[PDB]
Amino acid sequence: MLKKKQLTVLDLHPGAGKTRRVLPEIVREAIKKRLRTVILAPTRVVAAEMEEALRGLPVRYMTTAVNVTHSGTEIVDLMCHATFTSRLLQPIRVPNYNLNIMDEAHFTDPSSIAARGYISTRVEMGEAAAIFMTATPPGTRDAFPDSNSPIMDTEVEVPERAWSSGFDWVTDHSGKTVWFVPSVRNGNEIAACLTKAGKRVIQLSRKTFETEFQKTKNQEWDFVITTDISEMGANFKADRVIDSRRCLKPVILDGERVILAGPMPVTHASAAQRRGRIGRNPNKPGDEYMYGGGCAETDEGHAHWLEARMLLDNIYLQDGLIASLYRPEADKVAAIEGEFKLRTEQRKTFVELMKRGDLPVWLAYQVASAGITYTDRRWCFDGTTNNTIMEDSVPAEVWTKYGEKRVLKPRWMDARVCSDHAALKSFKEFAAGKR
Ligand SMILES: Fc1ccccc1CNc1cn[nH]c1
Repeated sequence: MLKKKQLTVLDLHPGAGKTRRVLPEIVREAIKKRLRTVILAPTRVVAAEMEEALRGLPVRYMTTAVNVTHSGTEIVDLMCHATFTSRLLQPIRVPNYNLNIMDEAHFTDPSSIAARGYISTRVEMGEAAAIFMTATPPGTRDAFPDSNSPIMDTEVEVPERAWSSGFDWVTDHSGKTVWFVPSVRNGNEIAACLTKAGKRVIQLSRKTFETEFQKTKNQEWDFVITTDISEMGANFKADRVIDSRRCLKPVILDGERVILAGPMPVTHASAAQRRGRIGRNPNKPGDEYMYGGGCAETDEGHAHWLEARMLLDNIYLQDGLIASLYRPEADKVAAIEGEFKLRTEQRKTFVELMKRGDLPVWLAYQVASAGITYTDRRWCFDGTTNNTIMEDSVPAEVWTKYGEKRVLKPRWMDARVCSDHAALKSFKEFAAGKR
């Protein structure tokens, strides 16, 4: 695996021991060969599990998710996918890693896709080696891969709203269920219906994942209601998955706005990862996977792959050269390499809008490419009437930094800034000049 110009896809089935068995063996061999190595975890939760699995090896944990004193001598760095891409974008020195290991390498967040593009380009140039660890590599067509124990697969109508009758199988279960929903708002409604029926429900999504995931360990629960974030190495002691087989797809319409299309079918890779939360214990056969629709390759035209090009266009590789997307996922976007390359000052603005601003890549790009400075929030108020953001069916309102009450009406409308109450609260604070 460790020879220059090699990219290895470590595609053992879910729970085959890629993280707990194979990764420490790879790391021991890398230190032996004096290979400067990076290990990319999808989430802080996974970074912490890796620290436990690599305990006793010289690894620098570039995450506050791990409280450990470093020797100062480590040639192996461990950080989140997003942290890798973030450091490449910033005027911060990132070493030339000889070996690039990405765990949960199916992750379709823009920063993960960009990290794969950068790494796979370095390998294709003959500059480095890489290992992508995932049961479900890009373009996989198998929603039903092997497992540690036999799984009971059942195609069944799954509720996507509160229900009063007709789904007794859902609540009649006495074990623990992980239930994949397409959105936070859809999970809230299902969670409330289960709570009313006497169930203990934990809800997970991207913004709450680190905090809430700990509850699955510290308290008893009947259901976990989760978005697609639990596809990225989240482990549960569960015996059933309920899978809507539905997701939302961000779509850029007419180059001018982002909508959240769907819900629509998940990819085969997503379905396999959702299913792969169970069947993990060889001593407990007959875990259940109930699934409520088909799969389709909905990553085609999905805004994350265009956002990944925006990130890679703004990352230095070699003189004018720009990293390509990893070949198997490179057709998911119709884009010109370099089309999103910003001049130094607009790139700095782009970075700050993502990092401090917490804006979606697409929206950060529109603002930075328009020549707007990070603190200039006039654009949050001067859009067309149909860009009005609504809150409880009235136009949303904030007090500007000038102390004026104004309707939130952004010049560029990205549905992700108001997809739930927490998102819209964050965007209101942004529009108000509070960060
Ligand atoms: F009530 C005010 C007086 C002066 C400036 C602003 C406000 C409103 N609150 C706010 C919005 N952004 N930052 C602060």
